[PDB]
Amino acid sequence: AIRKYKPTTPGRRGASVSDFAEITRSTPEKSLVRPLHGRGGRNAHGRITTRHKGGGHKRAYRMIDFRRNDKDGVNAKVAHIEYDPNRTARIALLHYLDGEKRYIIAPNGLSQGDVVESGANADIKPGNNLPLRNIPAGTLIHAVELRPGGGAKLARSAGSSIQLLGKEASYASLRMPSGEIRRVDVRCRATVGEVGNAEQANINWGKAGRMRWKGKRPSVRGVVMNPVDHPHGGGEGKTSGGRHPVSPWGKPEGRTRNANKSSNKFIVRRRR
Amino acid sequence: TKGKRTFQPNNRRRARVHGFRLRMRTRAGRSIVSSRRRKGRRTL
RNA sequence: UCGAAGGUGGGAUCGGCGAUUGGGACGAAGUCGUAACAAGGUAGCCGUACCGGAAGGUGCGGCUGGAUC
RNA sequence: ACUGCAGGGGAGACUGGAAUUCCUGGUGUAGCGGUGGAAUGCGCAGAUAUCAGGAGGAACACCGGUGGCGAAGGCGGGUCUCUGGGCAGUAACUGACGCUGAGGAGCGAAAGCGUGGGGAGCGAACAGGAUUAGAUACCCUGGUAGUCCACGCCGUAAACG
RNA sequence: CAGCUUGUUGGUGGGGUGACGGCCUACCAAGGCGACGACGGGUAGCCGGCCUGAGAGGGUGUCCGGCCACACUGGGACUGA
RNA sequence: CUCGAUGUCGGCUCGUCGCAUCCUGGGGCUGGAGCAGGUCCCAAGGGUUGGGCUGUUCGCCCAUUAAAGCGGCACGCGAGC
RNA sequence: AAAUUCCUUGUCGGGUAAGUUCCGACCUGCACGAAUGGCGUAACGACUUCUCAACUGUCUCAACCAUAGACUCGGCGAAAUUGCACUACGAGUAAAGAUGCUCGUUACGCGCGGCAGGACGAAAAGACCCCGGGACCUUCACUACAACUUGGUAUUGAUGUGCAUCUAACCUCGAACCCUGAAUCGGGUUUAGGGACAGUGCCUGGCGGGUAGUUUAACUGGGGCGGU
RNA sequence: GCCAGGCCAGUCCGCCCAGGGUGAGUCGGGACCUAAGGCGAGGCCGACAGGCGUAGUCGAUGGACAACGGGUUGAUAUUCCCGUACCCGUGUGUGGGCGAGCGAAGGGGUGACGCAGGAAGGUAGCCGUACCAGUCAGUGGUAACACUGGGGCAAGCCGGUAGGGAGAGCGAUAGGCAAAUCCGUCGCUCACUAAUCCUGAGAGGUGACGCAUAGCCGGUUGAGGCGAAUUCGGUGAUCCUCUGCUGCCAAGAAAAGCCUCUAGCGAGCACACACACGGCCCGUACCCCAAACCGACACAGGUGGUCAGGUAGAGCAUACCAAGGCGUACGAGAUAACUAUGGUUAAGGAACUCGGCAAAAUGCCCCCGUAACUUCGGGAGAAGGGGGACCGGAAUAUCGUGAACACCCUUGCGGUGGGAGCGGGAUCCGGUCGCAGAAACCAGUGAGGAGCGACUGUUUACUAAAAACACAGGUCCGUGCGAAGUCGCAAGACGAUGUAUACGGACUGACGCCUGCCCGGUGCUGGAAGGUUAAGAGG
RNA sequence: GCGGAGUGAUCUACCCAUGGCCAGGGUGAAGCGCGGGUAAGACCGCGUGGAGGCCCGAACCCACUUAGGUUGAAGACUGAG
RNA sequence: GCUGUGAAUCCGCCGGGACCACCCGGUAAGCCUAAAUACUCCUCGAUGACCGAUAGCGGAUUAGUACCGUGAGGGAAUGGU
Ligand SMILES: [Mg+2]
Ligand SMILES: [Mg+2]
Ligand SMILES: [Mg+2]
Ligand SMILES: [Mg+2]
Ligand SMILES: [Mg+2]
Ligand SMILES: [Mg+2]
Ligand SMILES: [Mg+2]
Ligand SMILES: [Mg+2]
Ligand SMILES: [Mg+2]
Ligand SMILES: [Mg+2]
Ligand SMILES: [Mg+2]
Ligand SMILES: [Mg+2]
Ligand SMILES: [Mg+2]
Ligand SMILES: [Mg+2]
Ligand SMILES: [Mg+2]
Ligand SMILES: [Mg+2]
Ligand SMILES: [Mg+2]
Ligand SMILES: [Mg+2]
Ligand SMILES: [Mg+2]
Ligand SMILES: [Mg+2]
Ligand SMILES: [Mg+2]
Ligand SMILES: [Mg+2]
Ligand SMILES: [Mg+2]
Ligand SMILES: [Mg+2]
Ligand SMILES: [Mg+2]
Ligand SMILES: [Mg+2]
Ligand SMILES: [Mg+2]
Ligand SMILES: [Mg+2]
Ligand SMILES: [Mg+2]
Ligand SMILES: [Mg+2]
Ligand SMILES: [Mg+2]
Ligand SMILES: [Mg+2]
Ligand SMILES: [Mg+2]
Ligand SMILES: [Mg+2]
Ligand SMILES: [Mg+2]
Ligand SMILES: [Mg+2]
Ligand SMILES: [Mg+2]
Ligand SMILES: [Mg+2]
Ligand SMILES: [Mg+2]
Ligand SMILES: [Mg+2]
Ligand SMILES: [Mg+2]
Ligand SMILES: [Mg+2]
Ligand SMILES: [Mg+2]
Ligand SMILES: [Mg+2]
Ligand SMILES: [Mg+2]
Ligand SMILES: [Mg+2]
Ligand SMILES: [Mg+2]
Ligand SMILES: [Mg+2]
Ligand SMILES: [Mg+2]
Ligand SMILES: [Mg+2]
Ligand SMILES: [Mg+2]
Ligand SMILES: [Mg+2]
Ligand SMILES: [Mg+2]
Ligand SMILES: [Mg+2]
Ligand SMILES: [Mg+2]
Ligand SMILES: [Mg+2]
Ligand SMILES: [Mg+2]
Ligand SMILES: [Mg+2]
Ligand SMILES: [Mg+2]
Ligand SMILES: [Mg+2]
Ligand SMILES: [Mg+2]
Ligand SMILES: [Mg+2]
Ligand SMILES: [Mg+2]
Ligand SMILES: [Mg+2]
Ligand SMILES: [Mg+2]
Ligand SMILES: [Mg+2]
Ligand SMILES: [Mg+2]
Ligand SMILES: [Mg+2]
Ligand SMILES: [Mg+2]
Ligand SMILES: [Mg+2]
Ligand SMILES: [Mg+2]
Ligand SMILES: [Mg+2]
Ligand SMILES: [Mg+2]
Ligand SMILES: [Mg+2]
Ligand SMILES: [Mg+2]
Ligand SMILES: [Mg+2]
Ligand SMILES: [Mg+2]
Ligand SMILES: [Mg+2]
Ligand SMILES: [Mg+2]
Ligand SMILES: [Mg+2]
Ligand SMILES: [Mg+2]
Ligand SMILES: [Mg+2]
Ligand SMILES: [Mg+2]
Ligand SMILES: [Mg+2]
Ligand SMILES: [Mg+2]
Ligand SMILES: [Mg+2]
Ligand SMILES: [Mg+2]
Ligand SMILES: [Mg+2]
Ligand SMILES: [Mg+2]
Ligand SMILES: [Mg+2]
Ligand SMILES: [Mg+2]
Ligand SMILES: [Mg+2]
Ligand SMILES: [Mg+2]
Ligand SMILES: [Mg+2]
Ligand SMILES: [Mg+2]
Ligand SMILES: [Mg+2]
Ligand SMILES: [Mg+2]
Ligand SMILES: [Mg+2]
Ligand SMILES: [Mg+2]
Ligand SMILES: [Mg+2]
Ligand SMILES: [Mg+2]
Ligand SMILES: [Mg+2]
Ligand SMILES: [Mg+2]
Ligand SMILES: [Mg+2]
Ligand SMILES: [Mg+2]
Ligand SMILES: [Mg+2]
Ligand SMILES: [Mg+2]
Ligand SMILES: [Mg+2]
Ligand SMILES: [Mg+2]
Ligand SMILES: [Mg+2]
Ligand SMILES: [Mg+2]
Ligand SMILES: [Mg+2]
Ligand SMILES: [Mg+2]
Ligand SMILES: [Mg+2]
Ligand SMILES: [Mg+2]
Ligand SMILES: [Mg+2]
Ligand SMILES: [Mg+2]
Ligand SMILES: [Mg+2]
Ligand SMILES: [Mg+2]
Ligand SMILES: [Mg+2]
Ligand SMILES: [Mg+2]
Ligand SMILES: [Mg+2]
Ligand SMILES: [Mg+2]
Ligand SMILES: [Mg+2]
Ligand SMILES: [Mg+2]
Ligand SMILES: [Mg+2]
Ligand SMILES: [Mg+2]
Ligand SMILES: [Mg+2]
Ligand SMILES: [Mg+2]
Ligand SMILES: [Mg+2]
Ligand SMILES: [Mg+2]
Ligand SMILES: [Mg+2]
Ligand SMILES: [Mg+2]
Ligand SMILES: [Mg+2]
Ligand SMILES: [Mg+2]
Ligand SMILES: [Mg+2]
Ligand SMILES: [Mg+2]
Ligand SMILES: [Mg+2]
Ligand SMILES: [Mg+2]
Ligand SMILES: [Mg+2]
Ligand SMILES: [Mg+2]
Repeated sequence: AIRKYKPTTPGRRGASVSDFAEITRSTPEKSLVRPLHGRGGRNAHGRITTRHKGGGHKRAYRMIDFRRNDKDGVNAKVAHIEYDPNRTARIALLHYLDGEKRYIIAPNGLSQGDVVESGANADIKPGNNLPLRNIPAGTLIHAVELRPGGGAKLARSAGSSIQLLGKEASYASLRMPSGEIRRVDVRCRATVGEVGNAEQANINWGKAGRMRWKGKRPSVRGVVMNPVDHPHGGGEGKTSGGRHPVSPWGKPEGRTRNANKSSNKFIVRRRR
Repeated sequence: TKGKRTFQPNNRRRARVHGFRLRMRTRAGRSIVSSRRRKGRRTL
C-alpha cells in the first residue's frame, strides 16, 4: 500500500508515498465541504503559540460525522472512499437510504458499496456505530466518544483502535492505542473496527520540501540558539545544553498531566 | 532588498495605520489628537 | 584510397617492488592457562550468533561419532 | 479414469483449557528465593503463601508409540475453509509417453538480517553474587537481542541412514 | 575465458585470380559460429618416429626422413613456369 | 613621550647607512712543499642567484655561484602596495 | 600526529630536483571515541586542502596601442583641515624621535607638473589594556517575584459506618429547546453526568535564573594568577 | 519670461508667471459580493483601564457585471463626434394570447477553483505572393512586373463546423429545521451496437453602399479633394478550443450572482412590436526602468503588471536592425608620468603568489566513445576523438510538411485519388575558396587525492555563505483531549475543526555497519515505612 | 544607560488571504501498451509517457570571487565573471 | 483594605498608645452643609531698579508655519527708508 519512488534524485532517494489504491473519486462532495485557512500556529492574539506551523498546501475541510446519533436504524451505503488532507485516515462517503450525505472515518474493510448500520441493533461489522453497551467485550473499535453524545474523540487516526476490555456496571473499560486503560460511559458510542490506512506511518517523506507541503515549518534546536533565545543556548563550540534538558520556556522534562485532574477517576492505568 | 528604501508610499495604508479614525479608535489615539490640537498642529 | 612504423588517449590484462599490516608452516629445554581424549571433571561435536588474553564460554536448533531409566 | 482407504502433509480464519508472569482486591505475617554451601536478589512501604477476578504472550499435557504423514527441511489443542501427495482394488483408457540429469530453478532446521507488530516464560550479550590462584566459565540473581507474528532476505547444520 | 561475429552470414551485377571463393567492390536481406566449448588467456613447430611400459597408456619430437614456418625486426611489389 | 589613536608580523617596491667582510683587492704568521687552506691585519668600490616547504622571520633542502655577509634606519618603508 | 598531537617540520613510505603543506601508515591518543553520535559512504559543494594536464603578462620582464581621467584652455566651482608662519639639513639638546632650541652646513624670489619620507599627517574624546560606570548573559551568588504545587479555612450540604453513599451548592466545550428574525457567542429552561470534589478567595509550606533588582574588595613595579 | 534653478551657457526647460485643459449607462472603483483581517449591538471576561467575541458590518489582491471601430483638439477621449452595438430601468400606444403570473424567506443546484504536462484543431502575428501604385538614382550594368511603397478593418448580430457535454422517462420518499413538483436516495420500463438536444473554437455571412490606406492634383506646402489593389500560399504563437484532456499528490476560498423549488403574493397578467425617455457618484490632464515614483539631487540604485516586429539564433541570450525613441544638460584640445577600462605580445609556461588571485584556456551542433566507484539512479557533457563553409549533382514524387486546377460517389465547412507551387531536414558524391567554415557576438576547463557537511535549500541587510542553520531519517520524553505545550489576570485562542500511525518538547541528522561500561553526583519517574515541618486547630 | 506612557511590521523577519511570473534547450521516473520467458509469473527488450526541492541556461531572485568606487554615480553600488 | 469568625442597644458600645481596674470623654457602622483655602484656558484694568529681535514665548516676521520624521514626535530663520 506504500509505493517507494526510485532514487532518480536525492530528494526522492528513500522517499515513499501511499499508492492511494483505496481511493475512489479523487474529488470531495461539494455540499459537505467547508473552507479552511492556515493559521501559521498563530492564535487570536496574532502570536505564534504553536511553533513550526505555516505554509503547506491549501486545504478544504470535509465534515466528518463523529456523532452518528441521528440515523439509528436507517442504513447507509459506502458510496466512496476518498482522500482527506485533514487527517491521516481516509474518509468514507455514505449515502443514507433517507438521502442524507455523510462522511465518516474509513475503517479497515469498508470497500465501496457495502452497508453500514447504526444503533443498538446494528451488526458488529467494521463501520457500524453502536453504543458500547451493545458492542461486546474484546472487539476492536474506533471513533469512540468520551461523553454520551459528545462526538467521537478516541482512536480516529489511521490504524488506531480501542479494544473493548469489559463492561461491569455502567462503564466500559477499554485499552486506548497509547496502551492506556480508561473507563468511559457505556452509552458512549463507537464504530466497530480498526481505522483504515494503517500503513501510512511507514511513509518516508523524502525531502524537507514535502514536510513544508504538509505545513511543518523548520524546527531549530535549542542548543544552537543563543542563551537569550533558549535555555540550551550558548557555549563556544557545540554543547549538550549546559543543563538538564528543558523546553524553550525552561520547563523541565517530566509529567505535565494535571496530577489532580478530574478524569483520574476514569483513568485506570496510565500508558506504559 | 538591494536599492529599496524604507518609505514606500501608499496613501490607503498611511490612512489606515496613522489616520484620524485609527487615532480616534483608542484613548491613546484621542490623547494624541488632543495633544496635537493643544500644541496647535495644522495636521492632526 | 589502403598502408607498416610513429604519435595521442582511455581502458583491458599479466607481473615486480611497496612503508605498513595479516595469517600459515617449521623450529627450543620460553610465558599464560588446561580446551579435547575417562562422565577429561560443565558429555562431545555440527551450523549459527554474541562474548572473551588464549585455548574457549554461552544462547538456539541438530547429531551420537555420548550418557540415563 | 473409477471405487475405496489411512494420515501431526500444507495454508488461512476463528476458537479451548491447564500452567507461568503481571495487575486489582480479600486474608495473613516475617520471611521468601536460591545453592554442594552461600550470597547477590525479593519483603517487611506487607513479600512468599492462599482465594477471587482480570490482562497478556507462548507451547499445546493425557492421546503419544518402537507409530503416521511429508522430497528433504519438517509436521499434532480443537473447529471450519481451501489444498498436496501417497496406498489398495477394477481393468475402463493412452500406448514406452520411461529413468537419470551437467548446468539451472524451487524448497530448505536453527541462528542471523530488514521493516512493522508483539513480548508471558526462557534467554546469547551484559551486570551483580558465588567458586577459584585467576573464573572473561560451569552454579545463583536479574536480564537485552532473540525466541512469537506478517512480509522479505539469508541458503547454512553431525541438513545423518 | 559465455557471448563472438558487420565483409561478418548469403545473394545479385561486377571486379580480381592460374583457379572456386567476401578474395575485393556497389546494392539488397539480416544472417553465421557456440556449452559437441565460440570468443579469449597460456603453452607449443607437426609427424613417421624415439624413450618407457606386459599392453593400454605416459613422456618426448634429438640423428634420419616427410610436411610447414621463418631468414636482423616489420611492411610490399618485380621478373620469371 | 604618545590612549581627544605613534597601524601591529611577513612579503613587495624603493632605498640609504655602518663594518663586526661573504666575494673580489692588499698583507703578516702558519702545525704555509705545491694546490688548497687555518688564523689575524687592512680594506665598504662594486657585487652578493633562482627555486621547494612554511604566513612566516628563521631554518632546512634543491640547483648554482666569485660570493650566495651581518646589522641599523619606528625589528626602514600600509596618506607606497 | 586527526578541523583533535603540545613536544613537532614526530617516524617510516609516496609524491617533488628540492614538500613545515598533501596522501598512506605507525601509535608514544599533551588532550579521539560511539545519537554534544563513532567509523565509512555513491551523489552533491561559488566550502577547506594537495597534485596533474591544458592554458596563459601571474611571473622571467616588460613593451606597445586605444579609451576615461590626469595635463592645457574657456565656464561653473566645492571639501576635509586650519594656534601661528618669509615652515631647510646634519650632529646635538629637550616630555628621552625638533621646520621653530644649540652649534654648524646648505639655500636667489615665485610658480607648474609629479612622488609620498616627515609634519608623531587627516579622520573617529583607542575598539586593545587598565580604572570608574553601564548593559546584557550565566549560575548550586544574594534577595525577591511570576508560574507550578501543599495543607488549613470560606464557598460547603445530607445520611449512615476517615470511608461510603446521596443531591441540593458548585462544575460540564455532553444533549435538546427558547431569546433567535440571520447565531459553533451569550444567557435562560429542561435533561445527562460529575459533585461537596474541583475551581476560586484568604492564610500557609515547598519549588522556582522563568523573571527582576543587584553584589561579586583592595593592595599590586599594568591587570590577572599567586600572595597579603 | 529669462538676475534664481538646470552641475557650463541658455534665446530653451519638468524653472517663473498668466490663462487654458481632464466630458463615460458599458473603462477602473462605489452604489453588487465576499477572503485574510478589522470593527463589533447585545454578550462573556477583566479592580479600573480594558481583552475577546456573537449577530452584524466592513474589508480586493479574487467573484459577478453591458462597446466596438474610426475621426477630431494646442491640451481629453472605449468618455467628445461618426458609424454600429449591448445592458438596466421607466412611461405611453397597438396586436393578439393567458387568467394566470410574480415568487428571492429559506431549501437545493451552480457559482466553485490545485500543480505539471502535452496533443490535436485553430487564430493573431510574421514571411512571401497574385494584383496595385510610384522611381528612374548623370558610377560599370540595369526599362521592367528591377527597385520602393501598398497588398487593411472591430464589437455586435446571423447561421452553426470540428471537437466536446448528456441516457430518457415513470413511481415512492423516513433527509435537505416548515413546504416542495426542486435536490438527495431508492425502485421500475424503453433504447443502447443508434437517433435527438445543448455547448460550440475556428471559418462563412453581416457590420462595411461605411471607415481606413499606398499614392495622386492643386496648394501662406495649413488645410483640402480624389484615392488603386487587397489574391493565394508558407510559417506560426506567450493567444483560442481549454474552467477541457491526461498525469500527480501536497488534495487545491467565500459570498453574491444565476437557475430551480416551495413557503408566500396574487386580479389581473405575461409577451411582442413601435415610440418616447432615465441611467447616479468618484477617477480620467501629465510623469511610470522615471528628470515628475522610493533613494536630500534632473542621483549609474530600486519600482508590480501589459505589449513587444525583422535577419541570424534553441531562445524573451546575443549581433545588427523595424516601429518608436534618443545622442541626457559642461565643453574644446592634448601622443607626459601615473591610475582606470580594454587590446596585443617573442621565448619560456605558475618559475608568480599565502593561494593560479586575475587572466588565458574550454565552450556550439551532430556522430563516435566514455573509468574507478555506486545507494544501480548515477558518476557522465566523464575522459578522449571526428565531421562542420560555399557550389553542383543525386532530386520531375530523393525524402518527410502542409494539399490548388480539373475526374468519380449516401448532395456536404462531405469523401476517394491527384499532385502544383510553398516551405523543412538529412545524407552521399564531385568540385571551389581561405591562415582559418562553431565562422563575428555568443558559448562547460578537465582529471586525481583528502577533510567537513549526505543531498536542494538557509544565514550575520552594511567586512563571515561556511564545516554554521535547516533537512528527510532516528531516538527519548511529554500529552487520553476546551490534551500536553503556548499567548492571555481571566474569558478566550492556537494546538485542531486534529485524537497517540496524533500533537508538543529535546537531542541526533540521508544511507551503510553500529551505538560498549557506569544510576555513585545532579535531574526525571515512581513509592510512602519512618524522621523533619508551615499555617490551622489546641491551649 | 534606568523607568512611565505612547509610536512604529510602508524597511525587515515570519505568517495569513488573494493574484501574478518563471525565454529556450536537456535528461527521461512511475504508469501504460507490444514482444520475449516460462504453466503462470518474475524478469528483460522495445515503444509510449513526461516525473523530479532533476540538469544547462535568460528574465527574475541572490551576492561567491575579483577589479573599480571609497569627500562614491550610490550612507553598500558598478564592471566582469 | 481583604479573609475568617462574629456581637450587644445604654445595667450598651467606642476612645483615653499593650493590658487590667477606676475615672474621664464620646455616642461608629446614614446623609447634607456656607465662609475662610487652591487655581487662571479666558475678560477688563493697571504695573515692572523685567526682555528689547542670538533677548523676550518655540513664535514681533507663513509659527506650531516652513522644514524633518512612516508615526508618536521634533521644529526653525526672517523686525527698522
Ligand atoms: Mg489585536
Ligand atoms: Mg514542533
Ligand atoms: Mg550561534
Ligand atoms: Mg530575538
Ligand atoms: Mg536563560
Ligand atoms: Mg554553542
Ligand atoms: Mg568544546
Ligand atoms: Mg612488506
Ligand atoms: Mg579439560
Ligand atoms: Mg568444553
Ligand atoms: Mg572444571
Ligand atoms: Mg568438558
Ligand atoms: Mg555452539
Ligand atoms: Mg559468557
Ligand atoms: Mg543445545
Ligand atoms: Mg492437514
Ligand atoms: Mg488463569
Ligand atoms: Mg508484565
Ligand atoms: Mg496483594
Ligand atoms: Mg499472590
Ligand atoms: Mg490401443
Ligand atoms: Mg545440479
Ligand atoms: Mg527458498
Ligand atoms: Mg528463526
Ligand atoms: Mg527480525
Ligand atoms: Mg544485530
Ligand atoms: Mg522489531
Ligand atoms: Mg543465567
Ligand atoms: Mg558474572
Ligand atoms: Mg500465518
Ligand atoms: Mg555443507
Ligand atoms: Mg535432522
Ligand atoms: Mg559492403
Ligand atoms: Mg556478388
Ligand atoms: Mg564473379
Ligand atoms: Mg617457442
Ligand atoms: Mg604396467
Ligand atoms: Mg623436424
Ligand atoms: Mg637439431
Ligand atoms: Mg642473428
Ligand atoms: Mg608472373
Ligand atoms: Mg591629536
Ligand atoms: Mg675592519
Ligand atoms: Mg693569509
Ligand atoms: Mg658592498
Ligand atoms: Mg673609487
Ligand atoms: Mg608546486
Ligand atoms: Mg640593509
Ligand atoms: Mg618595521
Ligand atoms: Mg628590516
Ligand atoms: Mg607591511
Ligand atoms: Mg607610512
Ligand atoms: Mg591535515
Ligand atoms: Mg608531520
Ligand atoms: Mg596523514
Ligand atoms: Mg553522547
Ligand atoms: Mg555528525
Ligand atoms: Mg547550495
Ligand atoms: Mg594613453
Ligand atoms: Mg579650469
Ligand atoms: Mg626652501
Ligand atoms: Mg634633528
Ligand atoms: Mg636645527
Ligand atoms: Mg626662532
Ligand atoms: Mg608641488
Ligand atoms: Mg604617515
Ligand atoms: Mg593622526
Ligand atoms: Mg579616550
Ligand atoms: Mg535549580
Ligand atoms: Mg488549594
Ligand atoms: Mg483553597
Ligand atoms: Mg539576573
Ligand atoms: Mg538602581
Ligand atoms: Mg585593583
Ligand atoms: Mg603584577
Ligand atoms: Mg537664466
Ligand atoms: Mg546656469
Ligand atoms: Mg459594547
Ligand atoms: Mg472585537
Ligand atoms: Mg467579519
Ligand atoms: Mg465592500
Ligand atoms: Mg479587485
Ligand atoms: Mg496626451
Ligand atoms: Mg453613438
Ligand atoms: Mg470547493
Ligand atoms: Mg499547434
Ligand atoms: Mg552607367
Ligand atoms: Mg514589393
Ligand atoms: Mg429527484
Ligand atoms: Mg469574422
Ligand atoms: Mg496564417
Ligand atoms: Mg491619458
Ligand atoms: Mg528625485
Ligand atoms: Mg540624469
Ligand atoms: Mg535614475
Ligand atoms: Mg538583448
Ligand atoms: Mg576631452
Ligand atoms: Mg607571450
Ligand atoms: Mg608564443
Ligand atoms: Mg606549455
Ligand atoms: Mg611556487
Ligand atoms: Mg603545473
Ligand atoms: Mg617565490
Ligand atoms: Mg579565476
Ligand atoms: Mg576569459
Ligand atoms: Mg569523480
Ligand atoms: Mg566532452
Ligand atoms: Mg548542398
Ligand atoms: Mg564532398
Ligand atoms: Mg588551402
Ligand atoms: Mg551542505
Ligand atoms: Mg542543483
Ligand atoms: Mg555581511
Ligand atoms: Mg559575503
Ligand atoms: Mg524530525
Ligand atoms: Mg511517545
Ligand atoms: Mg491547558
Ligand atoms: Mg533527551
Ligand atoms: Mg548536529
Ligand atoms: Mg551511549
Ligand atoms: Mg539511584
Ligand atoms: Mg526608554
Ligand atoms: Mg501598531
Ligand atoms: Mg508587509
Ligand atoms: Mg501592515
Ligand atoms: Mg523540457
Ligand atoms: Mg517506461
Ligand atoms: Mg532544479
Ligand atoms: Mg517577462
Ligand atoms: Mg523586481
Ligand atoms: Mg540573503
Ligand atoms: Mg573589495
Ligand atoms: Mg553582474
Ligand atoms: Mg449610632
Ligand atoms: Mg450621625
Ligand atoms: Mg459634605
Ligand atoms: Mg469652602
Ligand atoms: Mg484673579
Ligand atoms: Mg492684560
Ligand atoms: Mg527669538
Ligand atoms: Mg510628511
